[PDB]
Amino acid sequence: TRPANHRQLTFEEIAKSAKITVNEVELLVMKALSVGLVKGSIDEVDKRVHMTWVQPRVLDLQQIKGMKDRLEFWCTDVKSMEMLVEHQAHDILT
Amino acid sequence: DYAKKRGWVLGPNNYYSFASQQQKPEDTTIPSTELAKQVIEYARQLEMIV
Amino acid sequence: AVQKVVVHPLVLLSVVDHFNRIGKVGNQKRVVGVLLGSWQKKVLDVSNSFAVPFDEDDKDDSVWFLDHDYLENMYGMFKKVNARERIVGWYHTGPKLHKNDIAINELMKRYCPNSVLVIIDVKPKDLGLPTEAYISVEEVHDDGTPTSKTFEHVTSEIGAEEAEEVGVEHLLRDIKDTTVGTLSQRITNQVHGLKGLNSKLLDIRSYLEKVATGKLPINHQIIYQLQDVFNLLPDVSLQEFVKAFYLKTNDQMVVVYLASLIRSVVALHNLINNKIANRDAEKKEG
Repeated sequence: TRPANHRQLTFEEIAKSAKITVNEVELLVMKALSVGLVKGSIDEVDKRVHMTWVQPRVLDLQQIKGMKDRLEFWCTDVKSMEMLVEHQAHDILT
Repeated sequence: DYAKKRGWVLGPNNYYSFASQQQKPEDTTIPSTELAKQVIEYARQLEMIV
Repeated sequence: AVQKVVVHPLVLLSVVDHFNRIGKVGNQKRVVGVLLGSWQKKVLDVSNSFAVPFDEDDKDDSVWFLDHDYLENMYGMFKKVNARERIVGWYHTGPKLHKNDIAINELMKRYCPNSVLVIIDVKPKDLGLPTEAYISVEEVHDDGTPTSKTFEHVTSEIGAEEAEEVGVEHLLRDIKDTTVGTLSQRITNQVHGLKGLNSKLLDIRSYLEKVATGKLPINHQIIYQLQDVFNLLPDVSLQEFVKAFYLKTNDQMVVVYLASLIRSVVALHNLINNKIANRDAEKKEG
């Protein structure tokens, strides 16, 4: 659920969501990592977990359309840069 | 009156923070289009027949 | 398991010739044939090929005919002419995989157990290599349950011997532009890479549009791979990444600046020499 740019959960949040005390959060996250559900690290000093990859899941058509929109943005950026390079270097590449 | 005229926050009595931080600009976006243009200009000057 | 397939230019040009001649004959869309070659410890080498009679019904994907007797006879003759080449796979010029391909591959596996399919697009409306290599593999699912025989991609590249390279370079007096410098390093990549990436993303977008509207059903594996891709997309606003990028750019520009200074000094030297020569020549002529 968390967006890719933050994707940095905290011990209290995990405890509240999973109905377990803050102490067991580390063991829960380590079990997840060991099994292979999520990938990341644990920073006890700052009391945070940096999740970098969660297992793929089945998505509905609304989420597929969201992925399509994101692809549209990505393709627009690619085309913009291609046009920039072509226009600026037309002199050397004709 | 002059404190009101100037943009001073008027905190505690005779205590007006000046916000010398100036927003402390830390955001950096790696200006990429302009750098690409500069390097392409370098290549153009290197390759073109003077 | 194949790690790479090397397709020599003679194979490609022979495929083109086969396609052209069958087309001149008429009433056909795809061409099929055999790929003679050799093995180099998981790095294939396709060196030669020969045509094979083949026909198919444009409606039924189960009425197709391949003359394996002719295949065997021509293979015997090719072996009599060059022993070091043995059957390695089959090729077809169809732009994309057909539904009869697994059946044809099963037929050819009785001549080459590790048969490799090579699709050669003789009319490439794209920007990329003309060869795509596939190997038949059994796929075990978790919900798709029945294990089907699917085609798995294998890296394909074009290589050549010395004679083939000489001949291709001689024939390449159509449009020759080497310019190995920054010009080619800007055209062969950058532009070509971005165009190809845009093509692939457009294909993904078309499939996603079809799925969302409802023309095609959902493929959980494709959706999972797309999730992985969008996860891999990096973030370029991190302070650490920005700082590292600036550091490396500064180093590269240091080297570039030193090179430009060397260039300028050399240019000045040339100007001084030229002026000396011209002044001396004028003095002597006077």
